[PDB]
Amino acid sequence: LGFLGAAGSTMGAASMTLTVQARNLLSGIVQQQSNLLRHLLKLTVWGIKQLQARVLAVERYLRDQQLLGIWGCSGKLICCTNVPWNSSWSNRNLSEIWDNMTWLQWDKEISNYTQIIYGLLEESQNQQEKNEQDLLALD
Amino acid sequence: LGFLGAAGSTMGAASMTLTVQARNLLSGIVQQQSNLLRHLLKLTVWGIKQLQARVLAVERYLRDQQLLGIWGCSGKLICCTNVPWNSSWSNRNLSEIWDNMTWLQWDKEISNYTQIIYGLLEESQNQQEKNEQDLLALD
Amino acid sequence: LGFLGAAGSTMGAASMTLTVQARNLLSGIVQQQSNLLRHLLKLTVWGIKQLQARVLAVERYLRDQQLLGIWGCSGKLICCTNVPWNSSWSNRNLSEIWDNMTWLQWDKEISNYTQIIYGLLEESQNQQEKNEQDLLALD
Amino acid sequence: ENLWVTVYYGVPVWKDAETTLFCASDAKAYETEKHNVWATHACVPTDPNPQEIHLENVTEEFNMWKNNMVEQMHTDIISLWDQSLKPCVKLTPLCVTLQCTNVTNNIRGELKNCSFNMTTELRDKKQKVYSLFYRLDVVQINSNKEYRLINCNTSAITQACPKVSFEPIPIHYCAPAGFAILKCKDKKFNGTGPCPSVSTVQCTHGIKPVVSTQLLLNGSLAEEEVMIRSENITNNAKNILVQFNTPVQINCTRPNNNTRKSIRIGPGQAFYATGDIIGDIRQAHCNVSKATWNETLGKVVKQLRKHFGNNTIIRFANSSGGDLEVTTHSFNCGGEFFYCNTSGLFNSTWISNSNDSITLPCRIKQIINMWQRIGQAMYAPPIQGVIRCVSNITGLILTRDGGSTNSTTETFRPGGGDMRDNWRSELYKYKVVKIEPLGVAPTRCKRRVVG
Amino acid sequence: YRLINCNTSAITQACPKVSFEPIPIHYCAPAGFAILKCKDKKFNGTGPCPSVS
Ligand SMILES: *[C@@H]1O[C@H](CO)[C@@H](O[C@@H]2O[C@H](CO)[C@@H](O[C@@H]3O[C@H](CO[C@H]4O[C@H](CO[C@H]5O[C@H](CO)[C@@H](O)[C@H](O)[C@@H]5O)[C@@H](O)[C@H](O[C@H]5O[C@H](CO)[C@@H](O)[C@H](O)[C@@H]5O)[C@@H]4O)[C@@H](O)[C@H](O[C@H]4O[C@H](CO)[C@@H](O)[C@H](O)[C@@H]4O)[C@@H]3O)[C@H](O)[C@H]2NC(C)=O)[C@H](O)[C@H]1NC(C)=O
Ligand SMILES: *[C@@H]1O[C@H](CO)[C@@H](O[C@@H]2O[C@H](CO)[C@@H](O[C@@H]3O[C@H](CO[C@H]4O[C@H](CO[C@H]5O[C@H](CO)[C@@H](O)[C@H](O)[C@@H]5O)[C@@H](O)[C@H](O[C@H]5O[C@H](CO)[C@@H](O)[C@H](O)[C@@H]5O)[C@@H]4O)[C@@H](O)[C@H](O[C@H]4O[C@H](CO)[C@@H](O)[C@H](O)[C@@H]4O)[C@@H]3O)[C@H](O)[C@H]2NC(C)=O)[C@H](O)[C@H]1NC(C)=O
Ligand SMILES: *[C@@H]1O[C@H](CO)[C@@H](O[C@@H]2O[C@H](CO)[C@@H](O[C@@H]3O[C@H](CO[C@H]4O[C@H](CO[C@H]5O[C@H](CO)[C@@H](O)[C@H](O)[C@@H]5O)[C@@H](O)[C@H](O[C@H]5O[C@H](CO[C@H]6O[C@H](CO)[C@@H](O)[C@H](O)[C@@H]6O)[C@@H](O)[C@H](O)[C@@H]5O)[C@@H]4O)[C@@H](O)[C@H](O)[C@@H]3O)[C@H](O)[C@H]2NC(C)=O)[C@H](O)[C@H]1NC(C)=O
Ligand SMILES: *[C@@H]1O[C@H](CO)[C@@H](O[C@@H]2O[C@H](CO)[C@@H](O[C@@H]3O[C@H](CO[C@H]4O[C@H](CO)[C@@H](O)[C@H](O)[C@@H]4O)[C@@H](O)[C@H](O[C@H]4O[C@H](CO)[C@@H](O)[C@H](O)[C@@H]4O)[C@@H]3O)[C@H](O)[C@H]2NC(C)=O)[C@H](O)[C@H]1NC(C)=O
Ligand SMILES: *[C@@H]1O[C@H](CO)[C@@H](O[C@@H]2O[C@H](CO)[C@@H](O[C@@H]3O[C@H](CO[C@H]4O[C@H](CO[C@H]5O[C@H](CO)[C@@H](O)[C@H](O)[C@@H]5O)[C@@H](O)[C@H](O)[C@@H]4O)[C@@H](O)[C@H](O)[C@@H]3O)[C@H](O)[C@H]2NC(C)=O)[C@H](O)[C@H]1NC(C)=O
Ligand SMILES: *[C@@H]1O[C@H](CO)[C@@H](O[C@@H]2O[C@H](CO)[C@@H](O[C@@H]3O[C@H](CO)[C@@H](O)[C@H](O[C@H]4O[C@H](CO)[C@@H](O)[C@H](O)[C@@H]4O)[C@@H]3O)[C@H](O)[C@H]2NC(C)=O)[C@H](O)[C@H]1NC(C)=O
Ligand SMILES: *[C@@H]1O[C@H](CO)[C@@H](O[C@@H]2O[C@H](CO)[C@@H](O[C@@H]3O[C@H](CO[C@H]4O[C@H](CO)[C@@H](O)[C@H](O)[C@@H]4O)[C@@H](O)[C@H](O)[C@@H]3O)[C@H](O)[C@H]2NC(C)=O)[C@H](O)[C@H]1NC(C)=O
Ligand SMILES: *[C@@H]1O[C@H](CO)[C@@H](O[C@@H]2O[C@H](CO)[C@@H](O[C@@H]3O[C@H](CO[C@H]4O[C@H](CO)[C@@H](O)[C@H](O)[C@@H]4O)[C@@H](O)[C@H](O)[C@@H]3O)[C@H](O)[C@H]2NC(C)=O)[C@H](O)[C@H]1NC(C)=O
Ligand SMILES: *[C@@H]1O[C@H](CO)[C@@H](O[C@@H]2O[C@H](CO)[C@@H](O[C@@H]3O[C@H](CO)[C@@H](O)[C@H](O)[C@@H]3O)[C@H](O)[C@H]2NC(C)=O)[C@H](O)[C@H]1NC(C)=O
Ligand SMILES: *[C@@H]1O[C@H](CO)[C@@H](O)[C@H](O)[C@H]1NC(C)=O
Ligand SMILES: *[C@@H]1O[C@H](CO)[C@@H](O)[C@H](O)[C@H]1NC(C)=O
Ligand SMILES: *[C@@H]1O[C@H](CO)[C@@H](O)[C@H](O)[C@H]1NC(C)=O
Ligand SMILES: *[C@@H]1O[C@H](CO)[C@@H](O)[C@H](O)[C@H]1NC(C)=O
Ligand SMILES: *[C@@H]1O[C@H](CO)[C@@H](O)[C@H](O)[C@H]1NC(C)=O
Repeated sequence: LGFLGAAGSTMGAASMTLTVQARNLLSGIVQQQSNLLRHLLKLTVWGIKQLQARVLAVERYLRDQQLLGIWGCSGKLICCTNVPWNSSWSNRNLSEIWDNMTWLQWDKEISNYTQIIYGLLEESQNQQEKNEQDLLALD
Repeated sequence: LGFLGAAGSTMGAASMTLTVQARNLLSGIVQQQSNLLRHLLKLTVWGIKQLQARVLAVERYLRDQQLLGIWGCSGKLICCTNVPWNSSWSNRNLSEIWDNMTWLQWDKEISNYTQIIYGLLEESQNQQEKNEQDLLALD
Repeated sequence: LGFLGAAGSTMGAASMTLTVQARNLLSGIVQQQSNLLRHLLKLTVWGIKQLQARVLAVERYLRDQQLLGIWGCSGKLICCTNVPWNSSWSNRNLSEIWDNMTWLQWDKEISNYTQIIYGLLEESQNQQEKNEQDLLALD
Repeated sequence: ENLWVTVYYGVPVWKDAETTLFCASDAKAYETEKHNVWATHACVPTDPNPQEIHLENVTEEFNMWKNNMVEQMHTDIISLWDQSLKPCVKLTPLCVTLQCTNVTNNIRGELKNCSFNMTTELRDKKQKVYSLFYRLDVVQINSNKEYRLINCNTSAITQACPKVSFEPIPIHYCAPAGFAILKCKDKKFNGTGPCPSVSTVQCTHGIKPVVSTQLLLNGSLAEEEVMIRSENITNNAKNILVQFNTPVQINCTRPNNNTRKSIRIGPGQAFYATGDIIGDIRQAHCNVSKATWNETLGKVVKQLRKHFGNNTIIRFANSSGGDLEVTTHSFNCGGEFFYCNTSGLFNSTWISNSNDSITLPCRIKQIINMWQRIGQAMYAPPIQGVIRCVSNITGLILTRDGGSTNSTTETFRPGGGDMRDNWRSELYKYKVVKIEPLGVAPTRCKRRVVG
Repeated sequence: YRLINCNTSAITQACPKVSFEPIPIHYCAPAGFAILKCKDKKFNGTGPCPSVS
C-alpha cells in the first residue's frame, strides 16, 4: 500500500485499494497552514508560488469532482453506469484487461476517444435517468 | 443546443437539456492552465485580474454547490423535495407555467420570496428527513 | 437558535439543529463581493489579507468536504456507518453521553484516537461496501 | 450492544487558533475628502446589521495579553502607514547647513527663522528661501548659529502627502469562513479568566486606531467602575491598562496661524514649509475639567486599593526617566503632532478614605518616525489655518515604583512605552476560534446491509 | 530654454526596445459569467437587441 503503491500492479489491485490515491489528492502536510507563527512583507517570491499552487490544487480537484456530480456518482468512489460498452473501443475480453494491463497502460489505450466516452456518460446516467422520474415520480 | 442554447425557449426545453449550462460552469478553456511555457516578474496587472477571477470562479461554484449538499441533492442534477408548494407564491397552474414563461421570466417572478423558499427547503428535506432515521434506523 | 446557538446545550440539541452551523461555513456577508464599485492599485495590504482569507475559506471547507465524499456521506448531513463502536474509546453508555456531555466536551474526549476512527471509517463504509457490488452488481 | 459510529457535519466545536482577518467599514470619507491613511481608497463594506448571539451555558477562557488579534493589529498599522508614505515626495535635498536666528525677543523664542540653500526645478540652478522650524527638530553643529535637521544624522526623510487624513476612523476586524470571534460580555473581567457570558459575533465593534501615548482616546468603556488589567499584578515591571466607566473630555488647540509656503525642489515635488506666522505667538494647550478629573483619578485608587496592599499610601508622580517624546502624551491632531506635559495631571495624592479647568502645555514636532521605527522618518507638513481637537480620554497606562522590597508605600507614574497596548485597551474581550464541523458519535444505527 | 515638463511633473524615458503598436487584446469572462453580443446591425444608441449571442 501507500500513495500510488499499486501504480505498477495489475488493474485488479488498484481496484482493491484506490482510496490512498483519492485521499492524498486535495490536502497536504506540505501546505502546513502557511504562516511563520512561532521585516514585515509577505510579497516574497515564495508566497506567490505557494498561493498559485494552492489554487490549482482545488482548481484541479473541483474540475474533476464536478465531473463526478454530473454523472450521479458524487457520493461514492466507484459507481456503475447505464452506458453500454462499445466494441470499437477495445476488442479485448473481460478477464483479459483487468489482469494484464495495469491502468498506466490503460489510460494510453483510451486517451484517443476518452472525451467521447465522457460525453455519452452525462447522457445515459443523468440526462435520461434523472429525467425518468417524470413518469415514476408520481402517477 | 449549446451553452444557454435554450435560454429563450420554454421552461420545458431547459428542463430537457440543462447539463450544457451546468457543465461549462466551473472550468474553462479560457483559463487554459496559465503559464507562458513554450523579464521574470509575474506581478503584472494581468496576473492579478486572472487569479482574482479564478477565485470567484470556484467561490461562486462552491457557494451554490454547498446549497445542493444541505438539501440532499448533491449527487444529482434534479431532485424532488418534500416541501409543499404554497399558493401565495404563484396562482398559475401546472401546464400554465412550464409552457408559457421560460425561466428568464420565472426568476423575476419568485425573486421576492426566493430566499424564503430556500429557508423552508433545508428543513423538510434534510432537517427532518435525515433525522427520521431515529425511529427507522434501528428498532 | 443561531450560529452555534446550541454550542453550550446538550449533544441532543445540537443533533436537532446543526444546519445553522453548516450553512454559515463557506460563504459570508463579510466577503460581500469585494470591489469598491459605486489611485488605481489594489496591491494594498487589505487585498492581501482578504484573498488569503478567501482561499483558506474554501481550502478548509473542501478539506472537510472531501472527507464526507470518501465515506459515502457526501449527499447528506448525517449518515450512519457500518463501523462497530469499540469499547476502548469510551466506557459510557447510550443515554449517558448524549444527555450529559455537549460536543464541546466530547471533542476533547476523542481527540486522542480521533484520527484512528477516521482511518477505519474509509474502510468499512466505502472500501468494502462500494466493492460489495462485485457479487451483487450482476450475477 | 452493536453500537455503531455515526457522523455529524456542522458540530458546534472550536479550538483556539488565529487566522488572517480583514477590514470592514461603511460610507466614511467618500467624495468630499478621501485618501484616509488607514481605510485606503476602499475597504470591504460592513454589513448594516451586526450579528451577536449570546452563547448559552458556555464558559470559554479568554486571554488578552496572549491574544494575537492585538499583534495582527500592530503589524497591520505599520505596514499600512508605510504604504501611505512610499509614493510621495522624498526630502533628501533638505540636508544642508542651516543658518537660523531667533524671532522677536525684541532686545518667547522657541522657533527659528531658517535660511538655507536648496535645489530648484532646474537641476543646474539653486535657490535660497526661508522657512520656520520648531525647536528640537533642529540642532547646532559646532557669532552666527548653524543648524541641521535632527534626522539627517540618522535615517532618511520623506514628506507626508499633502491631502491625507490622519484621523482615526472605525476599522472592524472580522473572521474568515469557518472562523468566529468570541466576545467577553462579562462586565467585570479581572485580567483574563473563564468568561461566563460569551458571544460569537462575526465582526468586532468599531475600533479606532487612536495613536496615543500614556493616555488613550476614543476607546471603549465597560459599565462597571473603572477596570484594571495587568498581565501580572505585583510584577512591578509589567505595565497597567486602565478602562474608565465615564470618559473625560479634553480639548486641544494650536493658536498659531501658519501660512503655507510651497517651494519646489525639482519637478512635481513641492516642499510645504511653515510660512510666516500671523498673530502673537501662543503656546499650544490642553484643557481638562479639573472637577471631572479629580473623581476619575479617585475611582482608580479605590479599585487599585483591593489590588495593592489594601489600605495604604498610593501616590502619583510625573513620568519618571525616559525620552521626551515617550514620557509625554503624544498624539496626532489634524495633521500636526502634539506632545503635552503630563506632569500636571499625575501630582496629587489622596489616601485614607465659570468652572476651574486644568491646562497642559504642549510642544509640536514636524519630524517623526513612530513605533520606535529607525527605518525611515517622515515630515508632517504644517496644517494651514486653525487647529482644534476635542476627543474623549478613555484609557490610561501606568508603570513601576522601582523595586521597593515590601515596605511602606506604592507609586504609579505614566509610561506609554509601547503602542500595541493601546489596542489591547480595545481588544481585551475578543478572541478568534477555529470551527471544526466534523464530529463522530456512536448510536445504535447502521445503514443498509449491502450496497 | 527649458523643458516644458520640468516646470510641472517629473520625467522618465520610454524604454528603448518597447513596441507601442496596438495588437488585438481579447476580453473574456470568468466561470459562471458570460458576455452578450449585440448581433443587431442597426442598433440606435442602446435598446432591446433581438439578436443576442
Ligand atoms: C476622537 O474623536 C474626535 C471626534 O471625532 C476627533 O475629533 C475630530 O477630528 C477631526 C479631524 O481628525 C475633525 O475633522 C476636521 O474638521 C475640520 C474643521 O471643520 C469642522 O467643523 C465644521 C463646522 O461646520 C459647521 O459650521 C460651518 C460654519 O462655521 C458650516 O458651514 C457647516 O455647515 C456646519 O454648520 C464642519 O463643517 C467640518 O466638516 C464637514 O463640513 C465641511 C463643510 O461644512 C466639509 O468641508 C467637511 O469635509 C465636512 O463634511 C468639520 O467638522 C476640517 O477642516 C478638517 O478637514 C477638512 O477641511 C479641510 C479645510 O481645508 C480640508 O482641507 C480637508 O480636505 C477636509 O475637507 C476635518 O474635517 C473633527 O471636526 C473633530 N471632531 C468632531 C467635531 O467631529 C478626534 O480627533 C479623535 N481623537 C484623536 C486621536 O485625535
Ligand atoms: C493600424 O494597423 C496598421 C496595420 O497593422 C498599423 O500599421 C503597422 O504598424 C507597425 C508598427 O506599429 C508596422 O510594423 C513595423 O514595421 C517596421 C518596418 O518594416 C516593415 O516592413 C518590412 C518589409 O519587409 C518586406 O520587404 C523586405 C525588404 O524591403 C524583405 O526583407 C522582407 O522579407 C519583406 O518582403 C517587414 O519585413 C517588417 O516586419 C517583419 O519582417 C522583418 C524582416 O523582414 C522583421 O525584422 C520584423 O520583425 C517582422 O518580422 C515590417 O512589416 C519595422 O521596422 C518595425 O519594427 C521592427 O524593425 C525594427 C527596425 O530596427 C526593429 O528595431 C524592431 O525590433 C522590430 O523588429 C515594425 O515591425 C507595420 O508595418 C504597419 N503596417 C503593416 C504593413 O502591417 C497601424 O500602426 C495601426 N494603427 C495605429 C494605431 O498606428
Ligand atoms: C524670516 O526671515 C526672512 C528673511 O528673508 C524675513 O523676510 C524678510 O523680512 C524683512 C523685514 O525687514 C524684509 O526686509 C524688507 O525689505 C523690503 C525691500 O527692500 C526695499 O526697501 C529697503 C529699505 O531699507 C530698509 O531698512 C532701512 C534701515 O533703516 C529702513 O529704514 C527701511 O524702512 C527698510 O526697512 C531698501 O534698502 C531696498 O533698496 C532699494 O530701494 C530703496 C527704496 O527706498 C527705501 O530706502 C530709502 C533710503 O535709501 C528710504 O528713505 C525709503 O523710505 C525706503 O525705505 C532705495 O532707497 C535703495 O537705494 C534701493 O534702490 C528696497 O527698496 C523693505 O521694503 C522693507 O521695509 C523691509 O526692509 C525682507 O525683504 C524679507 N525677506 C525677503 C524674502 O526679502 C521674514 O520676515 C522672517 N520671518 C517673519 C517673522 O516673517
Ligand atoms: C465622548 O462620549 C460622549 C458620551 O458618550 C459622546 O457623546 C455621545 O456620542 C455618541 C457617539 O458619538 C452618541 O452615541 C450614540 O448616538 C446614537 C445615534 O442614534 C442612531 O443612529 C446612529 C447612526 O446610524 C447609529 O450609529 C446608532 O446606533 C443609532 O441607531 C444613539 O442612538 C445611541 O444611543 C443608544 O443606542 C446605541 C445602539 O447600539 C447604543 O450603542 C448606545 O449605547 C445607546 O444605548 C448613542 O447615544 C451619543 O448620542 C452622544 N451622547 C451621549 C450622552 O452618549 C461623545 O461623542 C464622545 N466623543 C468621542 C469622540 O468619543
Ligand atoms: C548659498 O550658496 C552660497 C554660494 O554657494 C553660499 O555661499 C555664500 O553666499 C553669500 C551670498 O548669499 C556670500 O556673501 C556675499 O559675498 C558677496 C561678494 O563676495 C565676494 O567678496 C567678498 C568680500 O566682500 C567684498 O567685496 C564685495 C563685492 O560685492 C563688497 O560688496 C564688499 O563690501 C567687500 O568689499 C568675499 O568674502 C567673497 O569670498 C567674494 O570674493 C558680497 O558682495 C555680499 O555682500 C555677501 O557678503 C558668501 O561669501 C558665500 N560664501 C560663504 C563664505 O558663505 C551660502 O553659504 C549658501 N547658503 C547660505 C548659508 O547662505
Ligand atoms: C503639585 O501640586 C501642588 C498643589 O497641590 C503644587 O504646589 C503648589 O505649587 C504652586 C505653583 O508652584 C504654588 O503656587 C505659587 O505660590 C507662590 C507662593 O508660595 C506664589 O508666589 C506663586 O505665584 C507666582 O506664580 C504664579 C503661577 O505659578 C503666578 O500666577 C503668580 O502671579 C506669581 O508669579 C504661586 O502662586 C503653590 O503655593 C503650591 N502650593 C499649594 C498648596 O498650592 C506643586 O507645585 C505641584 N507639583 C508639581 C511638580 O506638579
Ligand atoms: C483574576 O482573578 C483570578 C481568579 O481568582 C485570579 O486567578 C487566581 O490566581 C492565583 C494566583 O495566580 C491562583 O492561585 C493562588 O495561589 C495562592 C498562593 O498559594 C500558595 O501560598 C499560599 C500563601 O501565600 C498558601 O496558603 C497556599 O497553600 C500555597 O502554598 C493562594 O494563596 C490562592 O488561594 C490561590 O490558590 C488562583 O488559583 C487563581 N484562581 C483561579 C483558579 O482562577 C487572577 O490572579 C486574577 N488576576 C488576573 C490578572 O487575572
Ligand atoms: C433609439 O430608438 C429608441 C426607440 O424608439 C428611442 O427610445 C425612445 O425614446 C423616447 C424619448 O426618450 C421615448 O419616449 C418618447 O417621448 C416623446 C415625448 O412625449 C411627450 O411629448 C410629446 C410631444 O413632444 C407628447 O405628444 C406626448 O404625449 C408626451 O407628452 C414622445 O413624443 C414619443 O412618442 C415617445 O413616447 C420612447 O418611449 C423610447 N422608445 C422606446 C420605448 O424604446 C431612443 O430615444 C433612440 N435613441 C437612442 C440614443 O437610444
Ligand atoms: C472643550 O471646549 C468646549 C468648547 O468648545 C467646552 O465646552 C463647553 O463646556 C461648558 C462647560 O460649562 C458647557 O457649558 C454648559 O453646557 C451645558 C450642556 O452640557 C449647557 O446646558 C449649559 O447651558 C452650558 O452651555 C458648554 O455647553 C460646552 N460646549 C459644548 C457645546 O460642548 C468644554 O468645557 C471644553 N473642555 C473642558 C476641559 O472643559
Ligand atoms: C461504436 O460507436 C461508433 C461511433 O458511433 C460506431 O462507429 C461503431 O459502429 C459503434 N460500435 C458498436 C456497434 O458499438
Ligand atoms: C403561504 O405562506 C404564507 C406565509 O406563512 C401564509 O401567509 C400563506 O397563508 C400560506 N398559504 C398557503 C395556505 O399555503
Ligand atoms: C479496540 O481496538 C483496540 C486497537 O485495535 C484493541 O486494542 C481493543 O482490544 C479493541 N476493543 C474492542 C474489543 O473493541
Ligand atoms: C519629574 O520628577 C523628577 C524627579 O523624580 C524631576 O527631576 C523632574 O524635574 C520632574 N519633571 C519632569 C516632567 O521630568
Ligand atoms: C461646574 O461644574 C459642575 C459639575 O459638572 C456643574 O454642575 C456646574 O453647572 C458647573 N458650573 C456652573 C456654576 O454652572
